[PDB]
Amino acid sequence: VVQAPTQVPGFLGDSVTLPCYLQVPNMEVTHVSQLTWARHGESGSMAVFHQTQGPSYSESKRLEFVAARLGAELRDASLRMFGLRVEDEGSYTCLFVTFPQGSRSVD
Amino acid sequence: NMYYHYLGRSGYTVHVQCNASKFHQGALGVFAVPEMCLAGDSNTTTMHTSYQNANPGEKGGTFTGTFTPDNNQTSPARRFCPVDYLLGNGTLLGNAFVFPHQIINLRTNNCATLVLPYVNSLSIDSMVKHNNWGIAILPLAPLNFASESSPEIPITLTIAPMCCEFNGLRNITLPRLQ
Amino acid sequence: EACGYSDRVLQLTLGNSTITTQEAANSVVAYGRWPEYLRDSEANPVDQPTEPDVAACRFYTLDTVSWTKESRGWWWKLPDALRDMGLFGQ
Amino acid sequence: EACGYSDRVLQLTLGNSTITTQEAANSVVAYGRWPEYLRDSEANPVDQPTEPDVAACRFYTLDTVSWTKESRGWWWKLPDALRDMGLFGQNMYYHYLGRSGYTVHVQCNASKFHQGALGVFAVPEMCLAGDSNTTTMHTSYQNANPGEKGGTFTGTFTPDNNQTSPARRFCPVDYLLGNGTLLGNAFVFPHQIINLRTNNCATLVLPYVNSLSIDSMVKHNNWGIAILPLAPLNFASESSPEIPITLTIAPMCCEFNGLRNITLPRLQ
Amino acid sequence: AATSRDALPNTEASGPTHSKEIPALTAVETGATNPLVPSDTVQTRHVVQHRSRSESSIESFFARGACVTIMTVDNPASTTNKDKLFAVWKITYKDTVQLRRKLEFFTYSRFDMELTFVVTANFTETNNGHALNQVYQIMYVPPGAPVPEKWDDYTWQTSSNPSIFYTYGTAPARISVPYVGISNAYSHFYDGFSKVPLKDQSAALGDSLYGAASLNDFGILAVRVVNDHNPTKVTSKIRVYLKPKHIRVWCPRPPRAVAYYGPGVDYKDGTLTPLSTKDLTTY
Amino acid sequence: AATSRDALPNTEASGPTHSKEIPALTAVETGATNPLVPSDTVQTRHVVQHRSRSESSIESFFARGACVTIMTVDNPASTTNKDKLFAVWKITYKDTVQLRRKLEFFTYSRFDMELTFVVTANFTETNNGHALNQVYQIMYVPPGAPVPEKWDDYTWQTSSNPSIFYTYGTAPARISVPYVGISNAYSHFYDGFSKVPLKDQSAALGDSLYGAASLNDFGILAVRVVNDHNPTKVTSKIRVYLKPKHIRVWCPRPPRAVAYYGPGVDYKDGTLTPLSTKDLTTY
Amino acid sequence: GLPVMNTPGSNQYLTADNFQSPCALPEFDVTPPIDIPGEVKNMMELAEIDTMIPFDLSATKKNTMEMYRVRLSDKPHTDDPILCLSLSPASDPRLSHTMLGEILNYYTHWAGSLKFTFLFCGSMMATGKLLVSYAPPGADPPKKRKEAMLGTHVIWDIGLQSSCTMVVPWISNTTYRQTIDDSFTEGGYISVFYQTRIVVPLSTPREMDILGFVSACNDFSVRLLRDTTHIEQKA
Amino acid sequence: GLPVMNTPGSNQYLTADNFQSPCALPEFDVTPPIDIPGEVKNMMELAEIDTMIPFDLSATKKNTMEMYRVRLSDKPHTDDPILCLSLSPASDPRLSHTMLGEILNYYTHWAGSLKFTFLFCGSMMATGKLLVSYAPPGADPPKKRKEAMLGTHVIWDIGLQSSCTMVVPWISNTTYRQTIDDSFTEGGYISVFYQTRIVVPLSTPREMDILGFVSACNDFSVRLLRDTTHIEQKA
Amino acid sequence: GLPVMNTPGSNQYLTADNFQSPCALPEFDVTPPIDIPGEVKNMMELAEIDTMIPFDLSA
Amino acid sequence: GAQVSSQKVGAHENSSTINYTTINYYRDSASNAASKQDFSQDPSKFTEPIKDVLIKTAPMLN
Amino acid sequence: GAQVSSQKVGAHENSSTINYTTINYYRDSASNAASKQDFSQDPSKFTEPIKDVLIKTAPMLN
Amino acid sequence: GAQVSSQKVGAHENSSTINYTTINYYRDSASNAASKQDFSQDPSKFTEPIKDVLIKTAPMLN
Ligand SMILES: CCCCCCCCCCCCC/C=C/[C@@H](O)[C@@H](N)CO
Ligand SMILES: CCCCCCCCCCCCC/C=C/[C@@H](O)[C@@H](N)CO
Repeated sequence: VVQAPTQVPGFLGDSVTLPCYLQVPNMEVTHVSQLTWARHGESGSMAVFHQTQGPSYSESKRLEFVAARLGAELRDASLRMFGLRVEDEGSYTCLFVTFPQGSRSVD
Repeated sequence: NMYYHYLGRSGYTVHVQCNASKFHQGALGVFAVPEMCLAGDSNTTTMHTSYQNANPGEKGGTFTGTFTPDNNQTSPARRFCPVDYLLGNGTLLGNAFVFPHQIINLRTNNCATLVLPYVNSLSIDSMVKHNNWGIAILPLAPLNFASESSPEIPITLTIAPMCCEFNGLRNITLPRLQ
Repeated sequence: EACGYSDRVLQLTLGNSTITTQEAANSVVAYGRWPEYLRDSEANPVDQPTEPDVAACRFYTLDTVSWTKESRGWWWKLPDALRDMGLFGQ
Repeated sequence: EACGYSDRVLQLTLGNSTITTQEAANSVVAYGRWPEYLRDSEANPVDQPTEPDVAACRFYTLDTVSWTKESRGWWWKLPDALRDMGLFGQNMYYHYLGRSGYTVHVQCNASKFHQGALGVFAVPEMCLAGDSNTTTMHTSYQNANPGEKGGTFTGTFTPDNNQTSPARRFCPVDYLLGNGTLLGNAFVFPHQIINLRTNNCATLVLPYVNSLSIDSMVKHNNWGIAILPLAPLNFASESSPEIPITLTIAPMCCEFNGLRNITLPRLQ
Repeated sequence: AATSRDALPNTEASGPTHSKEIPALTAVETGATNPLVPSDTVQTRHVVQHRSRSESSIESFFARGACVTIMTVDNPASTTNKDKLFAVWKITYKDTVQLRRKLEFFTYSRFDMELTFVVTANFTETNNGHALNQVYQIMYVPPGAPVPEKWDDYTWQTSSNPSIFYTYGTAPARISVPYVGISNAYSHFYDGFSKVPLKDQSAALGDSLYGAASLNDFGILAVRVVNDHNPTKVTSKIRVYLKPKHIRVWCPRPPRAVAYYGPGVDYKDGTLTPLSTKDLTTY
Repeated sequence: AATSRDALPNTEASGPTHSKEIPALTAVETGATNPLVPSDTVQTRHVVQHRSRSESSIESFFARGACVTIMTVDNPASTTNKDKLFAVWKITYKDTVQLRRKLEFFTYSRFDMELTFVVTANFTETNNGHALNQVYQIMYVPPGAPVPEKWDDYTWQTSSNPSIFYTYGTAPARISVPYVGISNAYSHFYDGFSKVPLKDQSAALGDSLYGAASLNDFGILAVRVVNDHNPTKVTSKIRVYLKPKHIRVWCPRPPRAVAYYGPGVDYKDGTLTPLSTKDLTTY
Repeated sequence: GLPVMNTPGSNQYLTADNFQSPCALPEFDVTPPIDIPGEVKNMMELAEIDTMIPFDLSATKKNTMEMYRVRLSDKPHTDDPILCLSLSPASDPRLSHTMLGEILNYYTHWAGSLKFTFLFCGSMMATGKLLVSYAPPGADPPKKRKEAMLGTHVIWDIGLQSSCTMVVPWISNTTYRQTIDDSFTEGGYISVFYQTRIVVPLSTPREMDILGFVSACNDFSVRLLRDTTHIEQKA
Repeated sequence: GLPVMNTPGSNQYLTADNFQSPCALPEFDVTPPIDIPGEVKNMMELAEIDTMIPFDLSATKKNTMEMYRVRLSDKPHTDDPILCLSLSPASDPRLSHTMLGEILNYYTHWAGSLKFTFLFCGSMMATGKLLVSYAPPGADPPKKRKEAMLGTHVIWDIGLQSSCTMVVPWISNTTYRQTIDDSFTEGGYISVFYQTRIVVPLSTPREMDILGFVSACNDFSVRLLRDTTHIEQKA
Repeated sequence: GLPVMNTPGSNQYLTADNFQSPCALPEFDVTPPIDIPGEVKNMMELAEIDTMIPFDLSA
Repeated sequence: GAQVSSQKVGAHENSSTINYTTINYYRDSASNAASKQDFSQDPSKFTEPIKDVLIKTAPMLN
Repeated sequence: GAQVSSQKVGAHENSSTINYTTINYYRDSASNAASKQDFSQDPSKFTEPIKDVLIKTAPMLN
Repeated sequence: GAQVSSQKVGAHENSSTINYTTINYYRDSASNAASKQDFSQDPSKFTEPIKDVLIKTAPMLN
């Protein structure tokens, strides 16, 4: 299930992180578990954190990805945007993919 | 030419050299395997073997008589654990013969010559990202000489690219090989 | 050409590279001789030659220099100038 | 022609009017279709049609507008823009039905030292977005049809907030083609670009386009003429330059049906 | 003669060039797009092309059943004070966004319409009573005909109007409809009005909606549950799938870039910024 | 010309031999297998062969519907705090072992795919309330298309994507799919990576999974129960049967000898000893 | 009655199916077609038409008439990029929303040669030579003329002919590429540079804008029809 | 509507059935085939290829590179067996996992002639004569050269020609045998012995290994397709 | 039995449909038609006949 | 009244043109399925709507 | 016994006369569907039932 | 468009070749059933991949 807490200020200067937590119940555990981030955002159709095996930077040069990747975990991944100008909002999304039902998440 | 181009395709003439003496024993099983995907060293994760370790370059790699799992979860070796009797890939060695091959039986011959064609799901591909053929050399019958308890003989491997061609020319590719 | 064609406007294409020019004073072919491969009648070294073709026979752009009231002139040597240029130098 | 002839130099002649141009980027014929009269096989209204010919099928020059660093763009609608033009407007109002093609000639000259690019577009059924966020499709007939003076585009969408007495008019935002779609793509539509360094103007020959063989010219506008600055006007060093954009248009192979008493619209 | 599924043009072997011919150079100002091909600006090899545009053809592009509306009807207990709920839907492709955006890539259109009806029912109350298999009546009421006021009034007789009597649990209902437009082609867009405001006549009288033609384009779909009131209440939903067949389209347009806001081209504040942040010199 | 179902070669009458010809003697070192037949090493009688290899042909060997996955969906009571459970499955033949092992006898493959869907439902709570016949919606979401986030969000409109509307209790759903690979043939094995680790560029960036090509090969299967929330909760299961038709295979390989461990060739400790104890000189 | 036996798929509703069905309006007098101008037979036809690229999608320029304008200047020669762009027609923010990118997002796979045409909107008195480059994947994305010059490119000379077209040839390992960001089906890099330098006389603007357009070559095609993400109905 | 009457089997799903069905992706531009090397048309083709036999499946040698090596020696002549093996291609632990045995386990019935080829991996200076035997069922399984010599056999003489092939002829009561251990469809016994004795000079290894390979003759076939036990998914 | 597969629209009742159906009264001796005057073939024929207009619809 | 046509064959089995049979049950064209036997046309009317035909090798503007 | 006829084709696809096949299963005409292949007639018997044929260009009453 | 073929007949009744009729309903090859009319090939490319063709009666190595 999806339980993202990210409603974050968010401090400018900068810099701070843009987290994404998806706590996993619990007896029907999730794969494949690639993680996608879509901005909001003139999205046609990329400024993306995607992570298949090796973390792939869809071109927004000012990014930092910190998840225990190339292996697996799965995803309570944290992103970071520096920097350092007010490349603001708008908004951001955090969508996952799953073998069971979960090719889906929440903005 | 392989590094300067995005795409590239090539065949090969593989000549494995290994001479000895009428008094030596042993049999080298020389095999040419298409898409030779090998098994990793980890039991907690999968398909995790790093680009650097999956590609030894000229010096190649080696097989192990035993599967010993990488236990360092914190800083993983991220490399292959190819077990001999399982062809390093989950299948029984005794059957590797369904694949293009030759046997170097000391009493019968000095070497093995395999002429390999460009094999693949595509007409042409990324030579740097993808390896078309795998050259596996295992001792079907163990080296043995006169009475010496610890004999030794060299195995020299000479290979030649064939009817090879390249596309998508640009600046040279500088890989992170370490 | 009443159709449009002209001495000043040219388009040169070699391998994966193309050069365009709207203000040229025609083009010159040294001693009236267009570049060519070594003929059998004139050949010396007996071994099968290496002909890179499109991999080397293309357009390399060297470091751009600056022309000023003070400049006395510039010089280059071939092949020296292209010695470090992709597959041709190799 | 080794004889002299060229793409940049043209001469257009309709009825008693002639247009000349020494700096043109050729001319465009919408969808490759040259204006034509209504064929018998495709005809609807059974009555003998009224074909003004030279009296209406000639060149009318609308009010000249001014292009500046600040300009976001201009828009017009056909036939609306020609509604008050001599014998063409008279015949349009006297008849229930009417159909017509057009030769649109947009004039805009400057100097070898000026910069800028005018994106001139001919849009079929150019439906524009309204100024209201509480209601929809509410733009009044009077405001939707500016006549000869046409309308203009805005760099920003500012909603009509006076719920009590609504402006009831359009809020066409430039980058969205005034209609919910990205300007960068307006080029899929019959057009020409007036690039100051290359040409004085834009010539578009428009055919009668529509879901019907013939329709109500007073109730419905077949074509929309949109002119936006792809690249902003700029001169030498002057901080606030200016150049005129004159728009001359000529009805073509135009014909009318259902004759009766003259239609006196409530245009204000 | 060229078929939608014919192999695209083969790439021809092209060598070096030192000529007065300038394909690469042009002038977009003229309104035209440079018909160039790889062999015009670079040295190409000979390639036998097998690829086709079969799937991208007008029919192929729309050859798919799309959901245009969800109708809600019901069958309560005789006793309930509230009326037996029967559905009345004004036929159109604008109530939903997906199919509408596709059709809107073009100004005018023409096509035979295939309507497929998926019906699903369910129990509303933490009850336990049951209900016998339901039979739905989907009646087509064209502009001018007596529109139903009661789940069981005289209009449901359908003496002239076309009605589909669907049986729950059976293969989803389906019917075909010809090109029924009063015009030579459907108008995805109407840059005008249904009325002409006459000076000499009172303002309010000559008034009408912008971009809106026939107040009643194609009439409505009136759906009900034929079965009599059942002790235990059962709510049903009718999903209407619309597919354009034998289709033709004219005058192309740029796709809808921002959130739809009503039946017209109108956009709404706060939705006008589609594109996202991305630097000029960043891959 | 030789048909898969043609009778194998007849055994020819063979007498005694005292010659310089040595069929029985050879040299496996060359890489070849001795083409010998009974009549080469022993005295044989004449036998008219009727037997055929019909059933062992590539098509015949795979001409059988195999279970590749079990999808779980549901339809709870409106009141429940937990979300209506709709299924999302990433299409593949590796979630199960049987069919995967068969396909893996070969490196590359090519074939039209036949998907058959067996749907079974049941009651979860010691309740007594009932539920009207359920209608399932199996939507195919190709890589790039908006993946559903709610059993009832805008994506289920399927304007462009292919959807199958299955009715419970009716003959198991079935559809055919062409050879959809972006390559000239499906790759049962990819000895490489989707990315090239560039020195000049940060380690983590150039990283990728071993043996893994397109992060998203063939998109996913999104299944849901179209019917609205029902007072009494009903859980359903969708079993997907995959059958490879009009199939072709290249470059043979030795069958998987030890327990599968993930989507790759990886083996796991404690499973590497397949063969059992049996003495050299014991029948 | 003729003996029949029902097979799997029976009574099912395949949104993509193609069968006959009873007509609700029998004998209906259908209104004939009129030769309406601008008729289209294939979505690819629209992809072959030049559409303006929103290159400068920066924080302040994006979603405004400005994103379309790539600004240049009479400044001194520099081997640094005027603009860097990834060959991801359907996924890359600068291409994804162009007529071509938009049609591509209704499909899962794309193939063939694209062509990028650049229009010089500066003054007639302004001269210059630019270098338009295309570098097939697998190596360090070009950040300097030196590297860019080594791959597929065109040296554009500014004059009477306002615009210059650079053809990005169909160079790929797979028969088709994915309409989404994917390491395996990656297209490479499109970059632009100053061959020499934009030169202008006195009394003339030292700064001008260049517009850029993208369209598909006749060898271009798409497949596997699908629902796009460029539009939605949250609610 | 045409009068029809539904028959038994209607609406049922036969995993092995063979019918037509609606295509989910109509008009889809399919990627053509390329002449890829190594194409197979029939599983039996793989069974005809020589595959190494795991003969020494003893407690310590099994599941290791050693199980493949049958060790011999310069020791004195003995009528005792070098190695005893049952003709149960699909069930016998030493044959069940070879390419042939593996394919056989996907089928219920097997028929035709098999051929066993033995490779002498000892030194060139080493001579010897071995007796390879095949004894059709019904009698006391051979435990001594004497008995083995009485049935189908081949006296292999070691020399230049490294290997020796013994063909096990299709000799059975039933038209087909079962891919499992079954008294009724039993194949008989395959045994190997010392005809004379492995002889070697001084300064030479008195012990060497002989490898063994099994493959199917052109008269060989299988039937009644079935699920194998050689792989599973407990969970 | 001949392999068949049911398609959408199956078992539905389209009030406007046009199919065959079993006859409840087989072999029934039908009474022939007599040349009756005033036969109509098309509703439009009636529309072509002059009909008086109720012009003065006043209170 | 049976209409026999050719299937553009994709992935061929290890098993000459293949055909498919079609028959129209209804009197109304609208009732009929989609042939998919459609035609392509040259983009000209949109990519090159200019009065004076253009030659790519020569100067667009002359 | 198959009866093949022509469909008066309305909206044609981007895809020559199109036909539809009909076959009668029952022995009784009543069981049969409606052909819709019907004929028109001239309103005369109702619009001009007068003994002396009338010429529109001339005086009705003379 | 009907495709008539021969059934390789197994157990014959106490009841000349027997045939079976096949007809393709769909436009897409993928929709079609499996013909099972497949071809065999000689194992050579795998059992004898050697450059110099080998004769079984003669010495493999010479
Ligand atoms: C028993 C079911 C009968 C179904 C009756 C359906 C007949 C009505 C179909 C109308 C088709 C409308 C399609 C869309 C047209 C719009 O685009 C118009 N605004 C454009 O002209
Ligand atoms: C409404 C149902 C629509 C069903 C849509 C199915 C389309 C997707 C089919 C993909 C086929 C994948 C088959 C296996 C391929 C793998 O072996 C690859 N890793 C090898 O290339």
